[PDB]
Amino acid sequence: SISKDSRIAIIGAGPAGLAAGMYLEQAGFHDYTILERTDHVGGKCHSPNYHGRRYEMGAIMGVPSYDTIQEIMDRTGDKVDGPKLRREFLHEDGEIYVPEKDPVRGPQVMAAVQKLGQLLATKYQGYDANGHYNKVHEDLMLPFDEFLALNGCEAARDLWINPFTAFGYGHFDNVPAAYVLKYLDFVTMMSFAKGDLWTWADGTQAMFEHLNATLEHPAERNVDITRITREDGKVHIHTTDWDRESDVLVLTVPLEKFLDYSDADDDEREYFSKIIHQQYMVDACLVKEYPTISGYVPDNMRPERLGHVMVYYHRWADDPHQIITTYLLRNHPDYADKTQEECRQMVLDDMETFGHPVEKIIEEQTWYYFPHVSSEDYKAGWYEKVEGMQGRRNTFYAGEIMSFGNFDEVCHYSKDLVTRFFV
Ligand SMILES: Cc1cc2nc3c(=O)[nH]c(=O)nc-3n(C[C@H](O)[C@H](O)[C@H](O)COP(=O)(O)OP(=O)(O)OC[C@H]3O[C@@H](n4cnc5c(N)ncnc54)[C@H](O)[C@@H]3O)c2cc1C
Ligand code: NA
Ligand code: NA
Repeated sequence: SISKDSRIAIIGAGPAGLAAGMYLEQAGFHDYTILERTDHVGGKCHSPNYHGRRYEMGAIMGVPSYDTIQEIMDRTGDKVDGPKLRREFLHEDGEIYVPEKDPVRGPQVMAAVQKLGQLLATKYQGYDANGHYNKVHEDLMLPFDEFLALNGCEAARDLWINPFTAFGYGHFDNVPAAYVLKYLDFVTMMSFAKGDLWTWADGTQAMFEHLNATLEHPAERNVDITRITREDGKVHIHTTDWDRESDVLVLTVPLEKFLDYSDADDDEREYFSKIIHQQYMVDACLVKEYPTISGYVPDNMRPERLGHVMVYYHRWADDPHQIITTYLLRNHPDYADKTQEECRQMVLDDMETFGHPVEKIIEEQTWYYFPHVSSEDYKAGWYEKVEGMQGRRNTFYAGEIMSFGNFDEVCHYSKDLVTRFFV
């Protein structure tokens, strides 16, 4: 419903921004500009170099159901060519164990997982749609454990938790079911269970670097946007080097932060102020005693264990002097934030306990991760409001908050945005 001569400003050159550009271009919208704050593209798909190979400070993997990412690879020529993923399970004291062989718990999990699968296919059909503009069943608005409890499927959490909480998405005691099941829909959960997982030799960042290259208008980098105002039916953007006018604004950046440099209206302030995010910290480590496999720590995914390492990534199996990244969470609604100080010490103390002591941390990042809203705010209609606001003063809303904090979900949402409002 937008004219092709519309000047479109895309904020953010992560997967969501780059995809917005790709799919606008492909629909015949050629006057777009992507504005990126940093000197690089890919956002949280971030793959730096060390000793001739790239490691992952962010996203690592996908599943075969990453249809939109497949479309992106078709465009760039990239292939799923990374090292195969495999894992073991550790207790908080470093003891290796196999949860699948628990005689009492094992059959409980498998019963719940099967019952849930059947409920998802029928009672909750539609749960798995990208975005939240299609209003989900009320049960899905509850925290994941409450959702499970209502259906007698509590034991399902043992399977679902490992690719969720450890991957920094937070805890089932509070994170609403709708987020969990849009990412870990039954097919995706199964793909994780089987280990049918994509990785990239040159990192997840590589294909978005290449996507950028294939664009008619690659991202403008190092753009320090100080002001956006939206009067007279136009979008005026002010940076450090220039101020310029566009017709349409497309946001793939943190929307609560956008409040601080925009003429945000009453609804934007009110609703974007409700956004909560995860403080997810990655440390890239040189280790003595190199693992021979990646490790998960369900024990350390309990809220009572916030700040502890929940998982570590074994990437290059052939070189014991390569990077092993560790993952912990710094926040939870029921607790005060953990300091970077105390969490870094837990990285040292946890890895030594696991038998993989750290010689060096060469890089650390706490990421702005998984923007979402509370079960109450979800129930109160958050996305009915925000999706209802779409196109208001030529501003459109996208990125992680409108879908989910994964790179297929955001790209798929960007694709559909063009379908929903532009064509
Ligand atoms: C440790 C880790 C593990 C992950 N694991 C997976 C996984 O297994 N599978 C998966 O699918 N995803 C995974 N992800 C999530 C995935 O990387 C993100 O969901 C994805 O990058 C989202 O893309 P986005 O563009 O929507 O936001 P982002 O990736 O955060 O990119 C946003 C962009 O906007 C820019 N920006 C922000 N503010 C401004 C400003 N005001 N002005 C201009 N530009 C701005 C940023 O610099 C950035 O480039 C992981 C991420 C991390 C950190
Ligand atoms: Na299992
Ligand atoms: Na999905």
